[PDB]
Amino acid sequence: EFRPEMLQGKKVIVTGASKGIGREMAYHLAKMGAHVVVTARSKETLQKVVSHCLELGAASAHYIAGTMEDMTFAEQFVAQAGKLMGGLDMLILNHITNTSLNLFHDDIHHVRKSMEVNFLSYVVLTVAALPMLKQSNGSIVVVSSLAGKVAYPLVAAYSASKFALDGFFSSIRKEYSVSRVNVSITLCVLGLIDTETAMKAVSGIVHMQAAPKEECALEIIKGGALRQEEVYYDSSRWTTLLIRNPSRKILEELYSTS
Amino acid sequence: EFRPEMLQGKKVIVTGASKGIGREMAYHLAKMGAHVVVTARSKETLQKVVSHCLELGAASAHYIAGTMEDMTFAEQFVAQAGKLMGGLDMLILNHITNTSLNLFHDDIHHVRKSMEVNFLSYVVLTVAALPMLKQSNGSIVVVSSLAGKVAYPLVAAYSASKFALDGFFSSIRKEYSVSRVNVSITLCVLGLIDTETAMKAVSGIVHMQAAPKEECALEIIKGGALRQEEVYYDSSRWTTLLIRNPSRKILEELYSTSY
Ligand SMILES: NC(=O)c1ccc[n+]([C@@H]2O[C@H](COP(=O)([O-])OP(=O)(O)OC[C@H]3O[C@@H](n4cnc5c(N)ncnc54)[C@H](OP(=O)(O)O)[C@@H]3O)[C@@H](O)[C@H]2O)c1
Ligand SMILES: NC(=O)c1ccc[n+]([C@@H]2O[C@H](COP(=O)([O-])OP(=O)(O)OC[C@H]3O[C@@H](n4cnc5c(N)ncnc54)[C@H](OP(=O)(O)O)[C@@H]3O)[C@@H](O)[C@H]2O)c1
Ligand SMILES: Cc1cc(C)n2ncc(C(=O)N[C@@H]3[C@@H]4C[C@@H]5C[C@H]3C[C@@](O)(C5)C4)c2n1
Ligand SMILES: Cc1cc(C)n2ncc(C(=O)N[C@@H]3[C@@H]4C[C@@H]5C[C@H]3C[C@@](O)(C5)C4)c2n1
Repeated sequence: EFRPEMLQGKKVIVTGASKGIGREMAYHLAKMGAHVVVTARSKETLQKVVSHCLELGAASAHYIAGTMEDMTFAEQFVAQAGKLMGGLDMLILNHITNTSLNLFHDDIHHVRKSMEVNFLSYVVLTVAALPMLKQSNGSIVVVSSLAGKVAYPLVAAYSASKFALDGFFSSIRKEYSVSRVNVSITLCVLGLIDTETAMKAVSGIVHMQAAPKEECALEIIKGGALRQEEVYYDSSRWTTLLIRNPSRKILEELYSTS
Repeated sequence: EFRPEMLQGKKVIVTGASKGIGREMAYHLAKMGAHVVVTARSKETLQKVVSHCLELGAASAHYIAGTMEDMTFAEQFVAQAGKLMGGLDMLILNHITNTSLNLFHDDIHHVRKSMEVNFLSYVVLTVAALPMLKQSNGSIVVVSSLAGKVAYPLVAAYSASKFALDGFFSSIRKEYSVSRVNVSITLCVLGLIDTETAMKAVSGIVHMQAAPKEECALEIIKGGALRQEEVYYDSSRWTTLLIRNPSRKILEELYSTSY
């Protein structure tokens, strides 16, 4: 049902686009047409992405560098991004603070940092984007993980932040339905992706199974365009069938009665 | 399988005990002849609880007042609590920052406050309690909600923090199994409870028939004692069957088997 024609000329923001899925998403959006603004901390890397985007045939490519640790930047960004494009119709939140597979000892600093960058930031951005997105009847795309739906050891603070996204975004989605706010909330559940970051991170655990970033990225955009509630992407059909929870849907609708 | 005899003489912390489920938990534990350390911000209210606890037959009852907004408070708390009891056999994290049913507009302050009090605090406490709990082979009891497992409008920041607890605690539970840390992590998923706070928050908004706090409270403690992963408590059997996530448990175990 998806068409690349849909995205042509649309005002898109991609966070965490200097590398990983973000970069391939910016690259995918840079085809036929689309106005794409990218953000990450890496100044030069972002400029490089910006250039290849235009070479791939993007309607307009712009970067704004900075940390999502600082919340005021996060607001400032959406404003400038919204100024460069005039409007904004799709916000793709996909950045995360650096995480390594490791046993949780006592790094409360890391739990807080994870909370700030992988969660709070997305909320701050959404709030900042909401006026602009309301008038375009746009979409918020939150990039989550299997760990955002299930418990894995060695990713406690990462899981905590990815579970918080579902908690929050799944709930404001319910609010937007009742309050009739015509803005889409697409939550993306991913398994291992063949990104360099993941590849560096994965040792002991295999590693060989990790899915292609190219397909993954396009699948996120597709879901966003099609205004889906969830996007499941994994190297396994089995994990994909197993991730879906009917019981939750039934419970959520069961209270929607009154 | 549970027995009140189990709790007799055990050193227990109950956060958010000046009222609500916390207070009934302190009250049941009191009746069971355990040592109780209670915390909340309300100085006098806590003293009141402390007294009735001893009258109910608690082995010891002590209150340490303070905000879980401030993280240094949270560490200092566990130290003194530990000092008063000598050790710690069960940590019951049950406090929350005040929440009102409301549409999420742009209160980032509230999202952050919710995150700090309902989540970060619990982690800070757990970390602070972990050395004392390790040597007693104790239990951490995290009090979550239906909204900690499912999406409801008017509770976005509340759900965000309760979903973060599952995320975090469910994961360190997996870690403790592999790393062989003999400390239990009990997550309690609750529906509406007949607490005055709830009753008020929900009186004008859609009321859905709340369950008794007395039974709820005891059910949390039971689960903790029995060292259960999850505790389900609702006014409905229907919601109780519907909350359980079999697919998740199968997927989590399906990786466990492999690694
Ligand atoms: N690949 C997988 O195995 C996997 C699995 C599940 C979910 N996902 C999700 O996929 C998304 C993309 O992950 P990835 O594999 O592409 O990882 P990646 O290569 O680590 O990309 C992370 C992005 O976030 C940026 N970033 C990091 N810290 C930041 C900060 N404080 N401020 C601003 N930007 C920051 C990075 O740029 P700078 O370093 O330039 O700041 C980069 O562009 C993430 O949301 C991740 O949770 C991936
Ligand atoms: N009842 C329900 O409908 C329901 C449903 C699902 C889950 N739950 C969970 O059940 C548990 C019990 O909640 P409840 O609603 O029954 O009790 P409640 O009356 O809302 O109790 C809140 C407790 O936390 C304390 N507290 C509030 N703000 C604080 C702060 N910033 N710092 C430190 N302590 C603070 C309060 O004392 P002060 O005001 O004296 O400081 C009080 O002792 C919570 O974890 C709640 O999430 C309840
Ligand atoms: C190991 C593993 C296995 C499976 C099946 N999944 N499914 C999703 C994830 C996931 O979210 N991975 C994250 C973790 C690990 C890597 C890659 C990525 C960013 C990072 O910082 C470093 C934290 C996952 N991890
Ligand atoms: C809307 C709704 C629907 C269902 C089915 N449930 N099931 C559990 C809760 C829940 O935990 N809500 C919280 C909120 C609102 C009240 C009650 C409780 C503590 C409080 O402080 C005050 C914040 C709930 N809410």
